[PDB]
Amino acid sequence: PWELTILHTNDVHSRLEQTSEDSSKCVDASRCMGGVARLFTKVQQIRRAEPNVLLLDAGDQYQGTIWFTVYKGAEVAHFMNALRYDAMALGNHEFDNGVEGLIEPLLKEAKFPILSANISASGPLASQISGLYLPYKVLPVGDEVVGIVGYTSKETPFLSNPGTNLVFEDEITALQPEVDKLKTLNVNKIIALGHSGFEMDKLIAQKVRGVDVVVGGHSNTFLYTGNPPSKEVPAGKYPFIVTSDDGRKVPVVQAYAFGKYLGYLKIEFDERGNVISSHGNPILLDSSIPEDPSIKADINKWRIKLDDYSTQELGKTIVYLDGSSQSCRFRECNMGNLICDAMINNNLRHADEMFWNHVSMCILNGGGIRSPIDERNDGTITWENLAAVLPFGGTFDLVQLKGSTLKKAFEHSVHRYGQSTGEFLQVGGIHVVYDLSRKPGDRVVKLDVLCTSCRVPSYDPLKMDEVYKVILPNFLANGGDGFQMIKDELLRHDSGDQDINVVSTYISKMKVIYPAVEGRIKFS
Amino acid sequence: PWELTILHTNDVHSRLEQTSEDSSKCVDASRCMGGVARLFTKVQQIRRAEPNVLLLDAGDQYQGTIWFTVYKGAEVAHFMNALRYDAMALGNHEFDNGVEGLIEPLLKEAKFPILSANISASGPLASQISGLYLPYKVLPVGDEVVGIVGYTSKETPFLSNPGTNLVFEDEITALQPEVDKLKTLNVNKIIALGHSGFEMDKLIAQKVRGVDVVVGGHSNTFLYTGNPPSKEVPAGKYPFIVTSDDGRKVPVVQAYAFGKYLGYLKIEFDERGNVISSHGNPILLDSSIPEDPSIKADINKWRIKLDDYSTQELGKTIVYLDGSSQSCRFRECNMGNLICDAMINNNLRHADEMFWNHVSMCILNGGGIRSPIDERNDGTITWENLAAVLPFGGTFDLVQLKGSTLKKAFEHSVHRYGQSTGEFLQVGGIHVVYDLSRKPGDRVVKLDVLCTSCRVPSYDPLKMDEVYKVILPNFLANGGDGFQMIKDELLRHDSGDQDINVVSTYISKMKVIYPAVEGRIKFS
Ligand SMILES: Nc1ccn([C@H]2C[C@H](O)[C@@H](COP(=O)(O)O)O2)c(=O)n1
Ligand SMILES: Nc1ccn([C@H]2C[C@H](O)[C@@H](COP(=O)(O)O)O2)c(=O)n1
Ligand SMILES: [Ca+2]
Ligand SMILES: [Ca+2]
Ligand SMILES: [Zn+2]
Ligand SMILES: [Zn+2]
Ligand SMILES: [Zn+2]
Ligand SMILES: [Zn+2]
Repeated sequence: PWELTILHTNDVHSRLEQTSEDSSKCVDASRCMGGVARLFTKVQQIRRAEPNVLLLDAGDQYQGTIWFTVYKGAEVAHFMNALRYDAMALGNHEFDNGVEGLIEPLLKEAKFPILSANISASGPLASQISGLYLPYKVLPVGDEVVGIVGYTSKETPFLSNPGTNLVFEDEITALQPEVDKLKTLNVNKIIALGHSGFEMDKLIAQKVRGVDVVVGGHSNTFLYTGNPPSKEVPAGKYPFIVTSDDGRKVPVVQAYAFGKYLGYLKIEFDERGNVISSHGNPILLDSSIPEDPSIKADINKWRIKLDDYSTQELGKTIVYLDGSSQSCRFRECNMGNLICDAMINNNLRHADEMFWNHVSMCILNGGGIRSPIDERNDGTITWENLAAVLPFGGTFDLVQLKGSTLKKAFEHSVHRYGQSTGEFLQVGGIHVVYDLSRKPGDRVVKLDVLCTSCRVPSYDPLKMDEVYKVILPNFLANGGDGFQMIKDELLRHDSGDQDINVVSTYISKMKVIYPAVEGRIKFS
Repeated sequence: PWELTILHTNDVHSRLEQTSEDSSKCVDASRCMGGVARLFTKVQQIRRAEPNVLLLDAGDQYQGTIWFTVYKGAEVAHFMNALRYDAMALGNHEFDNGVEGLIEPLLKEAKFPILSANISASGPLASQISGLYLPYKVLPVGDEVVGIVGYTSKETPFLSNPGTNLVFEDEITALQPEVDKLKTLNVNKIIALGHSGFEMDKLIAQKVRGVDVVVGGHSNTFLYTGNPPSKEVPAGKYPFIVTSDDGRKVPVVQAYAFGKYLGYLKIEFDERGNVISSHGNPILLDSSIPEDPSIKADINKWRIKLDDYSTQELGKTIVYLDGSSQSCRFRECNMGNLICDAMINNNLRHADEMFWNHVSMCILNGGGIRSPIDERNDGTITWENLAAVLPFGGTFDLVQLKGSTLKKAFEHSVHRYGQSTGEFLQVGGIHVVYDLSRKPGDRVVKLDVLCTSCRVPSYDPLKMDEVYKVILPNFLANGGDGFQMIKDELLRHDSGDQDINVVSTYISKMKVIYPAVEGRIKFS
């Protein structure tokens, strides 16, 4: 029996440095986790001990911290090269800076094959990108070979910025011919590595004949066999076993997100590339594992430009930006307005005759706003100032909510109004009126929202059964601040850019900002 | 007796081409007027016939049409050089593009002296600008000499962009020492040429001993002796005679604006530079005077880059920009909102602890809006598209209005509502509610306006006695659309940038716009 050890990461999302336990800035070293230096240590230990090792990444290295802001994927090529990744599948966020922002920093600099079988190019882009990513790669491992076939979420054109000369085909339709092609090269050991989410990964396991193992991403899925080592709650066993339509047992794995774990799966194969068995579990990269000193020092050197950048002027405010709790927890505050205006301004997508913009509405819990910004420093705003206001390392995500759900959110906003609790909502694209003299749960007396299906944006009454796209913090999408109805009733949830990045981009675009308190929220 | 003929222009405001009768785009050639080609013809005729001629400009060549937008004052140097101006005084608008935007295009390229006695520099600017403008110049004319001393409105730092290293001193205080200095050079014939307005010009005539003639600007003053040749109504005789405190008769002249007239004054001087008499009148530059073919052809060559520029993308809209009369004459329309947002965004001036911005409020008569803009041309907006919306060649000006006046304007807005008349107001920085069921004159039921003296902008009720700064079309400032109360009751009026330029600058800044109908105007 020939044994393969698959080490794998997915949705690292620019967590090049070690993080806190919930994947934000590392504050208390003794409780910090992940980062590429620690991952280096663990990979190097395993590669010392085990004969046949592949280190794979299932996409979404791009986007998530100031690393990506400053280095735009050059940090991904550099550190992935240093860790000697064996292959990577493209994810949705690898198109965030467009095709050009993928070809250069990543495709041209990676020292390992980057894979996707279901993306095809045309127009002049076809010539520019030809051969710079591949449907599959056959890799020598020990004395054997392993084929790896890649795939990328077919939703990518709605989520990111691939442009109009890339077509994203159905994953299963695209993969089958490639796997058939591998069979014809006498490749009998096949990994599907790709970035479409656990539910798609299971379908690939079931339906794509010849696939031996699926290594996936995109859904931040945590799989574990046994007691969970940290706070993530498993979505299922590791590996998750799919019974394929050809009656094989196909293991499916993922390793959460943010570089906190190193996926580790051992597969025993017989002479004909059939899986005898497979077992393993993600490894929690906690502080018991030392950060490799060399990679740490290189990280520290790369961090000099980030620190520099963090204190430069992004743009100016001519107004005090009132992020005080005494305002933002009690009434409309102009810092809430700025953040929402920035959320809506980020990622505009228009379709003639269809929508002026795909999203028009924003909500933001006042407790998420953690500082004002003073305008009397020559009006300068820096990334560091924005980090005081938004210090949690979160994202601004897009969800789809029924009107009824959002009406419940706005009742929750004021259900125990007056105690300075964090749940009071700042808004954009929404005009709400409350009457606090009404019973809790019945205080929203007017709730109008900006149309999307219109050529001229205007405000209409919220409709209980209609589904609205809303940008809001990942904190709220996950039901924080007691917004359980959002978590439980949302119909879709896509993760977006890092919170600070969204606001900094808007400020840099606008050059000079002056958000006002203008009657988005009123009390009768 | 030695006779001097002073030809003079002021406040030409970028009217390099011939104009209509009210100084807008020339449509019907047979009724077009001014422009530098026609002015060339007239100046050349007078210089053939009269021995001792100076051609002077009293400032504000900068700003007013796409000429200045594209060529940024290089068109001023070029054409003023071609006409062989003898001297020019700096006006307020010559600082519109900052000190750098004056030094280069104009100061370094003019082939005539540029004058101002009351502007002084310090810091590193003092070294950069030293000698590039002068307090005075002594010019040979025939066998004699004439001293010309310049001055510039002391209000310039509030009106334009001179920066903090220029100090603008009181005009009379500054001029006296210079005129004293000219006396000590045996210069007995002295013209004060400068840019502070007719009322200041009269005070200079009265108070600055040794000044023989004042040639002024800034107030667009039309002076005429006899029947007016066109539609401008004279503010007084030409020349206007001031009796100086030394008991001389000092003629004061101006020649309206926009290059429509050539000021022409003849002064007879005795042996000791005393004015025996003076007489003349501005010459209407109507179509009876041919445009000089050579200057016309040069104008036509310069116009190629303007036409090119006029069809380039300034930026994009993702919304239909509803400038239809059926909207903008009846209710809030998003094109009205865009224009007002652009008016407020233009010329931000902040003072810590004093005001977030000097102005927060805009009104715009719906009849001034003359086209929508369709977003389905790839969202592109061009200068040509903006010229369909704003075709009158007007400016967006700043006035100071009491609350009572503005409440009267808003009653006028709806006094005969429902007939699609042009006076209905689009707004910015104002939340108005009307109740059309009330009697005319009593229909405004709520009128809230954005504070200026505040660090966080918010809306407060309008106060009848308080004075508000409002940006609005020069059309309205002059009482158009029956807004007689604005003309009659305003406390101050400063003329700003060309209407199209203001909107194009904003669109270029924003890159992608999406103005909404959002409840700035409501009906109860
Ligand atoms: N990642 C996080 C963590 C906390 N919060 C918010 C929830 C509460 O509104 C506030 C913390 O409550 P308090 O400031 O009252 O301790 O922070 C947030 O928005 N995002
Ligand atoms: N320089 C000008 C000339 C006209 N108008 C406005 C006044 C009226 O609102 C409209 C002309 O009225 P109508 O379109 O009903 O003829 O144009 C303007 O705003 N500026
Ligand atoms: Ca196999
Ligand atoms: Ca004299
Ligand atoms: Zn991801
Ligand atoms: Zn993803
Ligand atoms: Zn002027
Ligand atoms: Zn002026």
